[PDB]
Amino acid sequence: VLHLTQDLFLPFFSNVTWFHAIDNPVLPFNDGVYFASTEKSNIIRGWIFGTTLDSKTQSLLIVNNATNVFIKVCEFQFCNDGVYSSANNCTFEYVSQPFLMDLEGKQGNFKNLREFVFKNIDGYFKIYSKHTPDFPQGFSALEPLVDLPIGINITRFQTLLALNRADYYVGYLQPRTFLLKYNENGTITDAVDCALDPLSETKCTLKSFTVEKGIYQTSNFRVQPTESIVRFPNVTNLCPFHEVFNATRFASVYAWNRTRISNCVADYSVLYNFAPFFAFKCYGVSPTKLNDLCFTNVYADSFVIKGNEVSQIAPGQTGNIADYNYKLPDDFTGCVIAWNSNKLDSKHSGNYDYWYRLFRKSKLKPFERDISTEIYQAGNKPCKGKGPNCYFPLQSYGFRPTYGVGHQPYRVVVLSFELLHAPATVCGPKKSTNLVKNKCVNFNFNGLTGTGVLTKSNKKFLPFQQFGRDIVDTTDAVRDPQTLEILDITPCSFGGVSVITPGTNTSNQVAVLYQGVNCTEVSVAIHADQLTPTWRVYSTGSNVFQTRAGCLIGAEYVNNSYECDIPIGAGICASYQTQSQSIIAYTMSLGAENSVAYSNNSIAIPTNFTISVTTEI
Amino acid sequence: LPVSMTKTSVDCTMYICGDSTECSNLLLQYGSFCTQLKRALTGIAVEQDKNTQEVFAQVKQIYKTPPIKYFGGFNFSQILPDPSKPSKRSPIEDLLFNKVTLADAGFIKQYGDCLGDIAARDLICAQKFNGLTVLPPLLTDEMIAQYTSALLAGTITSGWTFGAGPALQIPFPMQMAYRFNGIGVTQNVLYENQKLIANQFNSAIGKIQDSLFSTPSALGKLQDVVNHNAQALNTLVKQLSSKFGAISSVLNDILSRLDPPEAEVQIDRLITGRLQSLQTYVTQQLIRAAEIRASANLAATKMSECVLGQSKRVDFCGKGYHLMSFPQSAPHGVVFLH
Amino acid sequence: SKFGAISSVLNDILSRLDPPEAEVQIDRLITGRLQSLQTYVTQQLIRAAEIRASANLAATKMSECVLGQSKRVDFCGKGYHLMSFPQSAPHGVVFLHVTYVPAQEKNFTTAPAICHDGKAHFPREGVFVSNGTHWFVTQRNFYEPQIITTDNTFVSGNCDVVIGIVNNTVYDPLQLE
Amino acid sequence: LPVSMTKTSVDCTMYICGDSTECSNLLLQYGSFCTQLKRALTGIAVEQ
Amino acid sequence: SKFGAISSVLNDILSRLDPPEAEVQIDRLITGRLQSLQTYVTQQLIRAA
Ligand SMILES: *[C@@H]1O[C@H](CO)[C@@H](O[C@@H]2O[C@H](CO)[C@@H](O)[C@H](O)[C@@H]2O)[C@H](O)[C@H]1NC(C)=O
Ligand SMILES: *[C@@H]1O[C@H](CO)[C@@H](O[C@@H]2O[C@H](CO)[C@@H](O)[C@H](O)[C@@H]2O)[C@H](O)[C@H]1NC(C)=O
Ligand SMILES: *[C@@H]1O[C@H](CO)[C@@H](O[C@@H]2O[C@H](CO)[C@@H](O)[C@H](O)[C@@H]2O)[C@H](O)[C@H]1NC(C)=O
Ligand SMILES: *[C@@H]1O[C@H](CO)[C@@H](O[C@@H]2O[C@H](CO)[C@@H](O)[C@H](O)[C@@H]2O)[C@H](O)[C@H]1NC(C)=O
Ligand SMILES: *[C@@H]1O[C@H](CO)[C@@H](O[C@@H]2O[C@H](CO)[C@@H](O)[C@H](O)[C@@H]2O)[C@H](O)[C@H]1NC(C)=O
Ligand SMILES: *[C@@H]1O[C@H](CO)[C@@H](O)[C@H](O)[C@H]1NC(C)=O
Ligand SMILES: *[C@@H]1O[C@H](CO)[C@@H](O)[C@H](O)[C@H]1NC(C)=O
Ligand SMILES: *[C@@H]1O[C@H](CO)[C@@H](O)[C@H](O)[C@H]1NC(C)=O
Ligand SMILES: *[C@@H]1O[C@H](CO)[C@@H](O)[C@H](O)[C@H]1NC(C)=O
Ligand SMILES: *[C@@H]1O[C@H](CO)[C@@H](O)[C@H](O)[C@H]1NC(C)=O
Ligand SMILES: *[C@@H]1O[C@H](CO)[C@@H](O)[C@H](O)[C@H]1NC(C)=O
Ligand SMILES: *[C@@H]1O[C@H](CO)[C@@H](O)[C@H](O)[C@H]1NC(C)=O
Ligand SMILES: *[C@@H]1O[C@H](CO)[C@@H](O)[C@H](O)[C@H]1NC(C)=O
Ligand SMILES: *[C@@H]1O[C@H](CO)[C@@H](O)[C@H](O)[C@H]1NC(C)=O
Ligand SMILES: *[C@@H]1O[C@H](CO)[C@@H](O)[C@H](O)[C@H]1NC(C)=O
Repeated sequence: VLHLTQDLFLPFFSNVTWFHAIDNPVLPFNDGVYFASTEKSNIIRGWIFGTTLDSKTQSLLIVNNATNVFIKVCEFQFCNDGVYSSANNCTFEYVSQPFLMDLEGKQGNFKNLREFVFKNIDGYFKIYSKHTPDFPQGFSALEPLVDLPIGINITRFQTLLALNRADYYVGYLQPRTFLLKYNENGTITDAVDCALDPLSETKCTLKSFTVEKGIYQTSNFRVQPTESIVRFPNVTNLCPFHEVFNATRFASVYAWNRTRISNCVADYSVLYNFAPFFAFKCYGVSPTKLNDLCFTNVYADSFVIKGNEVSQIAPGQTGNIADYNYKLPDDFTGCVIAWNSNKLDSKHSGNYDYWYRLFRKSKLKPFERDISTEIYQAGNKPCKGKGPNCYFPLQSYGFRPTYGVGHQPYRVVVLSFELLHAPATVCGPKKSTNLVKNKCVNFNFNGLTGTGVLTKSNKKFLPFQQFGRDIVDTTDAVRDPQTLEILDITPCSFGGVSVITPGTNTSNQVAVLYQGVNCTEVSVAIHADQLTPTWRVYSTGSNVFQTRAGCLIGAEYVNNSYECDIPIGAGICASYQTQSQSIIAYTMSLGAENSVAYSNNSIAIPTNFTISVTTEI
Repeated sequence: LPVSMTKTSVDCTMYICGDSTECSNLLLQYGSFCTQLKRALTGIAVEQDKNTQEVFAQVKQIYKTPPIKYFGGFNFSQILPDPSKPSKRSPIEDLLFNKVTLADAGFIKQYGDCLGDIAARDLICAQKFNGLTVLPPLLTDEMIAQYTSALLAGTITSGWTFGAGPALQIPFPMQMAYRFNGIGVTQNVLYENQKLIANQFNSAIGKIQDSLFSTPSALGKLQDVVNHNAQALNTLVKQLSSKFGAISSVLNDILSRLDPPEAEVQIDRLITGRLQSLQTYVTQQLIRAAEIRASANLAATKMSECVLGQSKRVDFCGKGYHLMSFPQSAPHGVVFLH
Repeated sequence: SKFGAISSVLNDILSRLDPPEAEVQIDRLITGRLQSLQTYVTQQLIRAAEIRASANLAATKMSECVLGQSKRVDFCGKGYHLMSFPQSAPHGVVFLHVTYVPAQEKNFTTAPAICHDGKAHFPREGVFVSNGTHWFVTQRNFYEPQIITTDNTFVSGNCDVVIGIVNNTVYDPLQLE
Repeated sequence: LPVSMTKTSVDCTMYICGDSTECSNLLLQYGSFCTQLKRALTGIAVEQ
Repeated sequence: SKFGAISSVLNDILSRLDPPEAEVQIDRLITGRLQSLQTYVTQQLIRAA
């Protein structure tokens, strides 16, 4: 099998930082560490891990000796050289066979290379080792050693040394797709990286080791943005949220006081401070990443209400309050806030100030107030008054400093947002950058986050206009919120990479084509290192060609004409032709040019014949 | 007769999740679902190229018309290439190329003027905005005319021998006499009414140009192809702004307003919906490609039989008794003059 | 493939959640696996139609070329068709078309009609050809030089209306005997 | 030899939502998944 | 066919459940009834050729 894996691996031909030993610096840890060491008998003992290497964060030790290992998850303090001096919160010890196996054929020339790789995916620290008796380039597998659930925030990677009277090869793994050739016995014999060369990416896609002659469409390129420009509204006014949240007479649910929040910058850290959160359930918006939003209008209704009616208030609920006092819209784009207020709605001897409704002729439609004093009719009597068969619509929301959890004066204020296609007046606190033109840059126009090349536009943008689209309803021109100018929005760069290659049984050279983009654009960006493709094909200057079907790099243009071999596009074909061999680009030859000799009285009639047998399938 | 349609290279992740890492990761959970889509589109493109090759590249050697043009009094200047025109196309070719309008040329490298559109960006730029491209045909509209000219020059100087073996020349009056003899009327009638037959040929050739010029749309069959291929791509992109059950059509806004699990539920609704709308387009394209390949096989057969020889089967190469046929190139099609 | 659920193994996902919550899970796994099968069936239908078209063409080619001689050009091979033989192959058939292809050709001379005495003579079949000094008759697809005779030519005309006409004499086997 | 078949003119709104305004509104959120169906049926009829 | 919902008739679904709760089930029935139609159309398109 040629089983292809998307897994954490060390890059091929990557840069291993070679050290020497005759002081043991700390190495950062991120997504695994590869380790190698070529030594005579032993000069390296083991590896310590953890964070900050102190008696405050849990650590690990893989310290080894002659006969075993010493795996333990501990919180050692320090040694500065008996490799630790603290064992307080240190459990999960482990003992197994020693990590090092050394064999010599009656000579020290068998310098075995000891490879090690680790990873901490969802904890579950895995160790892999193998001993093979500058740096050798033969493939050697790495048999897994031990796999146990470490589950600690591993951030810093270190190593030990030995005592005595050309090693330390450290690599760093990243998530890269690999393809491994499994031998018939179950071992692995060859491996290719899928982020190294165009040819490696091609064979990776077809999951094979031999690529027939032809052109293979593999991936798509895109010009990654240089900077990220954000344009948020000129003013920097903090919202009056402070006034809303700490008034002293929050109106009850029957008459839900609705306030207006507009023309302000919305920073909700003050909301977090002014809230001993006891019920911050949110539906339309989430409270964590809330300051990255540009709201057009904000509605701030507040009403003090019971503990269980805090659970009652939600988009599309039911109850004496949710149906007759405050019904939220089913498609509610906004959230509610509730924290306990037993110091302002409570006093000695009682307090019956607040009111609520349990008697309405019909359901209260979402976002509506029905403040009125009309006695509910029961039976058929026109009675207007209080008592039996004549019920007063409103009842008292009695509050005292002594209730249970579900009967306390919970202070509730709701926030309603309109995050739709409209000129937003309320955004989050950010630093508005400047404007860069003719350059792919992430843009954040009043909450319209996207990537695109900006420019000047000769549009006739009306005073009330903000946006512009197509019949496809995709935003095309967005008025600069500050410079009041029209700014077109392109999809930066999006294309497709196709690799022209002869058979790998013949040669291994490749040529790269960037589909539907002209090379003056990509030649600038490749020099500035902004392409999504990391594979970097050579460009000598003789090998650039502007085809009508894209733009080709790595092949030369020869004006001769031949039968097409590798069809590229727009009447262009490339082929591997002897110089002593390279890749050239030529134009198709339709056929051997021939001319007939028509005359007024000339005929040619055949004198002989041949018999031919063809085939059809 | 239509012969081919536009080649398209729709891209999964760009169409479905605009540069969003979370949406790409969640798409990866559906397995090899759109690798099938990419393979199908590649097959469609290769099929289109093969269709045009089969129809047009019927001759291995390109011939050239004699420098003088006097074929027994027959007037042919309306079908052979015009040297003065830069494109080297006959007047009938020019009318055909001017009476068909292509929504997307493809061989434009438009990328770069979309910013300079000044006016609202057009449908081509709009489709380029969200990950859909159109690839250019391998055989340009210029070498198709060269193949057609070779076929035309082979017919009027060598008869039908160039279609079977070597090209043997023979005077046009005698070739026409043999074609007369093939339908059951002797050759002496042609050798008597040579002037009348030449005059009638010239009159018919002249009036076909006026018939094609004055008619509102005699090229409807070719235009329907581009109309359908455009009105499918338009509805593919106009469906990038449907909520599908979520709270908004903007992935950034969904993922700039909400955190982990809720972002998850709404992103998933949108992924399922936009993976359908994409899967429906491929099936329609496959059926249309089958239709176009059948129409191209018919055109290849008609070319081989009527052009490179004389056919006896009735009502195949035009109404009446068959004598000749002349090919003319048209955008995404071929035109026969029986 | 998980299709957006806890796990892809049914016996595994059930024991790790309660039935209806795990059902919300099992229903998602089902609504998936069904789409895969639907796509498979549709693609198989399309390929089946494309294969049936070729099967019909092969049947027509067998009947036409194998069971007789065809006059359609380039149908049964390149050249003038003579015969063909079938051979069976896995999931298909192979035809062996035998065709007749002309060979070495020589430009001679030609003329529409020969005017012996005020009358245009025309070949019954074939062409009038001249070595360069003498006039003859022949076939089309093979050069065999035949002495001009009253049985190889028919007469209709008046020797004043055909262009390219030439002068020579036509012989007859009747006046001699 | 068959020459043609039956011309059908199905309609999504009545089929999936029996005279229900709410179901019609919910169907409206799916975009143009009805116009394509109607166009396909019309093409089939004209072809017959 | 219920398609995973509680009832197969869109008349009690809107008499059992308030609009939002009914919508949950109404969306189940609508996706299911939008497929059957797609399958019908695709088979007819294939059969026409
Ligand atoms: C809800 O209660 C708020 C606080 O009283 C009101 O907001 C403020 O009210 C003061 C009153 O002095 C104004 O000076 C201030 O400008 C702001 O409006 C708010 O109006 C009220 N809303 C409703 C609907 O009752
Ligand atoms: C017609 O063409 C035949 C081949 O296509 C000729 O046959 C050849 O004959 C020579 C000897 O004469 C052989 O050496 C050769 O292998 C082949 O059989 C044939 O002679 C030729 N006839 C004429 C009249 O040109
Ligand atoms: C063959 O037919 C052509 C028609 O396209 C003739 O061309 C015409 O030329 C006249 C002037 O001579 C123009 O006024 C007219 O518009 C057209 O271009 C051409 O002369 C004719 N030649 C022969 C030899 O018959
Ligand atoms: C004209 O055609 C004649 C065929 O009959 C050729 O004449 C031949 O000449 C030989 C002697 O040279 C005679 O013996 C023989 O009977 C035959 O007539 C003659 O070559 C040919 N002329 C040319 C120019 O091709
Ligand atoms: C073939 O021979 C004829 C005589 O047998 C020629 O007819 C002659 O034509 C001339 C004028 O060209 C007359 O003056 C004469 O009386 C006789 O009719 C005929 O021209 C000739 N044709 C060719 C093509 O040589
Ligand atoms: C990595 O190594 C290769 C050559 O050994 C080359 O890309 C470069 O010199 C190195 N990069 C560094 C040291 O940043
Ligand atoms: C290595 O350390 C372990 C743990 O104390 C011990 O059991 C073992 O005997 C040691 N091996 C030696 C000292 O060779
Ligand atoms: C030891 O550390 C672990 C790691 O979080 C912690 O859960 C545990 O409570 C600690 N033991 C103590 C504090 O006794
Ligand atoms: C540290 O490890 C624990 C173990 O599960 C994990 O829950 C926690 O998220 C990790 N720390 C960070 C910052 O993710
Ligand atoms: C109201 O504002 C004052 C300002 O000093 C602040 O101290 C107080 O905490 C606010 N009220 C509430 C309930 O947070
Ligand atoms: C916004 O601020 C910028 C930078 O100071 C200024 O150039 C621009 O004129 C302002 N726009 C408006 C509408 O006030
Ligand atoms: C690519 O080529 C040139 C130089 O960049 C220019 O015409 C334009 O940018 C591109 N071509 C077109 C036709 O847009
Ligand atoms: C050779 O190629 C160059 C461009 O590469 C072209 O300008 C020139 O005309 C060609 N010469 C011939 C004889 O084709
Ligand atoms: C054929 O004859 C015509 C009319 O006599 C003449 O114009 C033309 O040049 C001739 N062609 C050749 C090739 O002799
Ligand atoms: C006959 O002669 C002409 C004169 O150039 C020549 O072009 C033609 O090829 C010849 N035909 C043959 C040799 O069959």
